[PDB]
This record gives sequence, structure tokens and C-alpha cells, in this order.
Amino acid sequence: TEEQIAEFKEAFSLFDKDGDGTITTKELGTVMRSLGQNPTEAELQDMINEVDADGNGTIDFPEFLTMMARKMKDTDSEEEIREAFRVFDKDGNGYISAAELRHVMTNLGEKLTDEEVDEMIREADIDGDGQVNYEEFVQMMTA
Amino acid sequence: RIDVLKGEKALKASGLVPEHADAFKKIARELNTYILFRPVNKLATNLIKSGVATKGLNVHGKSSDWGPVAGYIPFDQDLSKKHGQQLAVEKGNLENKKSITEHEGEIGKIPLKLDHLRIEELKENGIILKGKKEIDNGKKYYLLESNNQVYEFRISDENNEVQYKTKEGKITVLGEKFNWRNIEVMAKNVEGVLKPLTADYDLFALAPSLTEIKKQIPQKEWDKVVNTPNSLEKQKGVTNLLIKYGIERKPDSTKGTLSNWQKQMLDRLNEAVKYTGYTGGDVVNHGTEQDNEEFPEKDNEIFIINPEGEFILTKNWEMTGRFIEKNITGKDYLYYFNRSYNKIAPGNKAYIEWTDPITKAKINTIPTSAEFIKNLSSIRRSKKIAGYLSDYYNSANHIFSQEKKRKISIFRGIQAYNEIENVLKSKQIAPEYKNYFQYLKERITNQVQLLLTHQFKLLYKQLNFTENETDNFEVFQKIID
Ligand SMILES: Nc1ncnc2c1ncn2[C@@H]1O[C@@H]2COP(=O)(O)O[C@H]2[C@H]1O
Ligand SMILES: [Ca+2]
Ligand SMILES: [Yb+3]
Ligand SMILES: [Yb+3]
Ligand SMILES: [Yb+3]
Repeated sequence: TEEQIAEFKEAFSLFDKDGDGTITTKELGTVMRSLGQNPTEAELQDMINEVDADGNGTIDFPEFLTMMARKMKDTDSEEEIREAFRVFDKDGNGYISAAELRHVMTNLGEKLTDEEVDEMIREADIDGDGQVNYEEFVQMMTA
Repeated sequence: RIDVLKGEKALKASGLVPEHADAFKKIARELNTYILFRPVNKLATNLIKSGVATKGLNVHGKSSDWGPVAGYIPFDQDLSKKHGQQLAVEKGNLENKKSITEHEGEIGKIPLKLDHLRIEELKENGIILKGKKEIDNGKKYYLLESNNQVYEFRISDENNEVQYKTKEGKITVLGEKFNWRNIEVMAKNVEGVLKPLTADYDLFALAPSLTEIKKQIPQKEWDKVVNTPNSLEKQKGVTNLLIKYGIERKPDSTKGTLSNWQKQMLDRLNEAVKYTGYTGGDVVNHGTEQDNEEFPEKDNEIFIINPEGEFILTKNWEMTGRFIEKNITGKDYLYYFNRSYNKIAPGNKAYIEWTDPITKAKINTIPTSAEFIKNLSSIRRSKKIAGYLSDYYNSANHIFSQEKKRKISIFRGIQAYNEIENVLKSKQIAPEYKNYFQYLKERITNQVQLLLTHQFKLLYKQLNFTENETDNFEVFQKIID
């Protein structure tokens, strides 16, 4: 899509005294992290070393804007997910609650122990309010 | 309670052929899934019962609800229900032109032939009346009457083909004035002969029981993520199975954009009708309205067949959405709403509102980094804060206890409230962005002040103002309790 492109650019103005957009492979992810997907140092050494590999690995626009074209492709979710959320959230509170997850699980076929449910909420929980807000459900679903 | 129509009074108001709406309860109760249809041109009903073929996706010509061509799809879409709005009619045509040309063979057009039996039907619904006897160049006609102020029609006593002209003086939407010519209607090629098209059934939505999506998931593929030793990603695998066999809808090419439990559904519905003797192929034939994002449509009445075989008919959008809220999205059934709701649909500039729970709870939740970039994105008409946000939501808190979680987060939360103040106090750059950081504040504020609502109401004019590193987090250690 278009928006799944226009966004990216904004990142190219965060932290790089290169001026004319030019970071490195020693601070590339610093952008992807702050953005979406989150790969490891192992999935960052061979992806980059392919398209633009001269001497100092020039990093700019026609590059990154291209890398995501395959990583941020099959995982074109975000939508395929934000709706998963609305499913567990039968209350409409905006956040998933212990119960909310049980009700959904006890129907997909797996009778969950009143213990586990409360453990899946806690682990999935990040800000620690006792329930998962959309943002958390996102994180919990990718990172 | 809600002011809704139940029973026959609804089926009757749905336009759905009664004998079919009946066959539908069958599948509604059988598959424990609600089946909601959008309207259906009523003058199209008996035509469908009659057996008239229904338009697919290669025909986007709106049918007519008036005149003798009422029921069928006039090739001249100025005879269809859009009769009047120019840009509309203009698009109606092009769409039909694309049908005839882009599909030479499958789609075409035949002349309108109303028989002694359809004249009557139209007569009762008070659509057109058989008038005088006119004689033009050796052939007899009967002026077909209509409350219309632009065209005039007739039928031949010979072949029964209807013709029409623009009345004297009056002018067509386009600027055309012509004389006695045939009303052509969109056809479909079936076995070498050309047959006429008519309104199909438009699913507004399909909501199965969550218990139903199970049967869709392979009793293998499930046990894996289920019996996962973990208890973290184990949820992800559960949700992601829900997402695959529950949602991520794809192009069929002909059926539109639907899922696989929807494609299977469609067939069940059509098998149903065919068993009632409907000679004319499929009746329901492209995916549901919730996947129609480009040109979404809001109707005032949605016919509903619940998993109990009952007939409801919401009377207004405010209702149709209140129903689904209470009976479907909050009762353990799978339901999703059009991606282009609450947005400005691109294709038709449509603005359909719907309650999205994720938005309600927004003024109390602080944005992730990406969310913060996107927010920086689509506002670029004319820094470093993204960090303190990828800090708040650090998926690696999964080892901490709520007590700790609520703390470092309350901190990381005020951390950002800082950078988002070092700006509103800096150069005035753009009043467009300033009206955003204000939001963040109120948001960033509200969430923190919600966590602390366990242990603050002004504890900020003291805490670390301006130093840095790890000592700051130390001072906080006590500012708390
Ligand atoms: N995947 C889809 N699912 C449901 N409706 C769709 C889909 N794609 C398009 N629609 C449409 O919304 C319109 C409703 O009128 P039609 O059925 O004649 O033509 C339809 C398309 O323009
Ligand atoms: Ca939480
Ligand atoms: Yb249709
Ligand atoms: Yb349709
Ligand atoms: Yb349709």
C-alpha cells in the first residue's frame, strides 16, 4: 500500500548526524526497532549484505524502503490482527481481561484452568495494569 | 429492547424470496452462524423466484426499481434506480460498457420483453400500467404508463419488446433527446442463448460461533500451539490460528474478497436455494459487505437470520450496529467490521461510522513508537521520543512482577512526558504538530495517573527535572512510596 510506505520516511530524521540520510549497519535496526518488526543481529547481517554492499554499505531510501518489501510482506498483518483483538474483547472496554481470554479459549476448544488464564494475561501484560491494551496485543503478537 | 421488525413483516421487508429465506434458516441454525443480508430490490424478488439469473461481479449495473424495466438492469442506467444523478448514471453506464466489452461472450444485452404475466406483476406493485392502443408503421403498440416525467414507453403486440423515448421538450440527464428505441437489459450467456440478469443477494456480514471456527482448524496443527510447554507465545499461536482459519480474507477472483469459511458458506447457501427448485444458478455470489472497503454502503435495514432461524430487521444503522454489538460481537461469535469504517473510504469518499473498542480506550493508553511515527506520517501536510515509547512497551518485562512493571513503566512514561515538553517549550514550529503533543501529554498523563491509582496527583514538580543516566531512576525509587 501507500501508507505502508509514507510512514517509514519519518524515521529518516531521528538520530543520524549524517545529514542527507545516511546511517549504518551499526544503527540500522535502531530505526526498525523504533518502527515495526524486530529481528535479531543474525537476520540483519545477511539481509543488508545483498542489495547495497560497496565499501561502507551506503544506507538510504531506495534501500530500506525495499528491504521491508519482503519482510513486511507476508506479515502484512496489523489489520489481520487489530481485528483479532476486537474478538477477545467482547466487553468493549478497549482492553483484554483475564475472563475475556478464557471465554474465547474455552470455545476454540481448550478448557483453560482459571490459573493459566491469569498467567497468560500477566505475561502478555507489559505496562502491568492487569489487562492487555491493543498496543500490548500488537507487541505480544510480533516482537 | 430495540425497535426491530421480527417475523414475516421482516422477510417481507428484506426483499429476499420467501421460499429461500426459509431454506436459509436451515443453514443459519445448522451452522450456528448469523446470516445478515443487505436489502434486495423488491421488484427483483418474483423475478428471482421466477428463475431470472442474478448479476455477479462482472455486472455492476444497478438494477431498476421503477418503470417497465424495473427489476432488471437497464443498459441505459438512467432507467435504473439512479435515474437522475448524472455522475451516478454516467458511472452506471461505463460499468455496463465494461461488462459488454471486457467480457464479450459471458455478458451481453437483450431487448426487454415483458409478458402478459410480468405486466400484471408490475401492475399490482403499481409500477406501470398498460394503456391505449398506438399504431406506428404497420405494427401495434400499447403505451406503457409510468409516473415518470422524462420518458415514454410501449410494448409490441407482436414480440412483447418494450421501447422508450424522451418526452417532447424534456431532456435526458446527459443532454440526449431521442425517439422510440428499445430498452436494452444486461444479459448473461447460458448455453449459447442470452438470458437476462437481475439483483443478487448481498451478504452484509457472516458471523459464526467461535466454537464453529474450531472445526475449521486441523485437529493437529492446533494441538501443537495448544500443548506448547510455554505459556507466552502459546497465546500467539492460538490467536494466529484464529487469524488464519478465522480471518485473513483473500481474492477469489469472481467471488470477491472473502475467507474460506465464507467461500464454503456461500456454497451451502446456494445449494440450499437450488434444492428449492431455483433454475438459474447461484443466488448469493460475491463475499460479504464487510470486505467491501473501496465502495462501502450504509443501508437503513439489514435482514438477519440468527442461528435460531428467527427473522429480525434492524430499522436503522444506529440499530443494525447496536444489534451486532449486543447479539454478535459480545456473545462469542466471530465478527469483523469493514476496514474502511470510521475512515474516508477511498473509492466513494464514503464516511461510515462504527464503534471501534480500540479507540474508546485510547485517551488512557499511551502510543507505541511506530504508532508515533505513523502519527508523524499522515500529518506531513507541510525526535528521540519514539524511544521512551519503545521503552514503555518493552516486551521484555515478561520477567517482572506487576509491582515492578507498573513502576518502570510509570517512569518510562514520565520519561517521554519530558521530551514531549522540551518541545512545546521550544521554538513554535507548527501549530499543527503542537495540537498533537498536547494530546500525547493528556494521554501520557492519563495512563501514568492510572497506574499510580494503585499507590501521586502532582508528584512531578520535584522528581528528576534535568540530569541524566541511571541515578535518576534512583531518586524515583523513593519519590514513589
Ligand atoms: N470482496 C467483496 N465483498 C463484498 N462486496 C464486495 C467485494 N468487492 C467488491 N464488493 C462490492 O460492493 C458492490 C455491491 O454491488 P455489487 O454487488 O453489484 O457490486 C459490488 C462491488 O462493487
Ligand atoms: Ca497492560
Ligand atoms: Yb448484486
Ligand atoms: Yb453484492
Ligand atoms: Yb452483489
